[PDB]
Amino acid sequence: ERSVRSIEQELEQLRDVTPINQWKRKRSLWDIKPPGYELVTADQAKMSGVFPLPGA
Amino acid sequence: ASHLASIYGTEQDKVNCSFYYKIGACRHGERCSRKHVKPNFSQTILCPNMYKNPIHEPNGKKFTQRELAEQFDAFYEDMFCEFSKYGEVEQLVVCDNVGDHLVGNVYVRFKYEESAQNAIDDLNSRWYSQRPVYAELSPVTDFREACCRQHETSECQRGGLCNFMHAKKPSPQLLRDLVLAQRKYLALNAAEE
RNA sequence: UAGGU
Ligand SMILES: [Zn+2]
Ligand SMILES: [Zn+2]
Repeated sequence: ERSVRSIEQELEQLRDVTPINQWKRKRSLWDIKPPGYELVTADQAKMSGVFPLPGA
Repeated sequence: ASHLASIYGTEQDKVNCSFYYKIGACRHGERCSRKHVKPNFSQTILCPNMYKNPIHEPNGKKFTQRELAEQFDAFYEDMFCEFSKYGEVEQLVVCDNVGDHLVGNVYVRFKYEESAQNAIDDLNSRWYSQRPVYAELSPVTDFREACCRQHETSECQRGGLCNFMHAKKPSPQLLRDLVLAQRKYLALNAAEE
């Protein structure tokens, strides 16, 4: 099979590249909630009406 | 005479909304007189109002052209990396418009339709920058048919209120590093078999 | 209900 041939071929040319799952992300704004909303889920916050989309 | 002519998805299709079919967003929203067919299967997802351009806030115009470039690169990196955990990201587009329907819209086209469905199922319960993220499947397929032409060459006279996508492109260095990083991550999740 | 087939 050439599958393991091309996989190790691609890996070797990308030796000095970091995989995307490893990348150190400084100041990642994901999962950051506003103060006081630690116990509020994202679904409950959207239905509350405090976080409307600009269209509405 | 090689094939029948059609008008579906065009601005002559007076029943379906051409703008929602191509751009995935319409200024009229849910009150539109024309049809917005929301796909049940799609490779592309939509996260509206995800990107808040600092230039549209107080102290926005307190930044240099280099600082603004590094800040948007930080956002595009933060977007691409997180969306990659759901599947192979074919393209990531960030809209710099100011219209209510397109402001800060983040479109993500995955390689498989299952990766797009898994993304919206997980994103709709997550937060980003102290705001809950809205995620949905988008009918957008070819971004060339949704981008503004006069904005690519020179500037568009309609400005930020243009109803076509005014995509903000990241640095080519970051985009290249992201595509190579995803290929390695995908290649590493292949040597296990 | 448009500028974009
Ligand atoms: Zn519409
Ligand atoms: Zn434009």
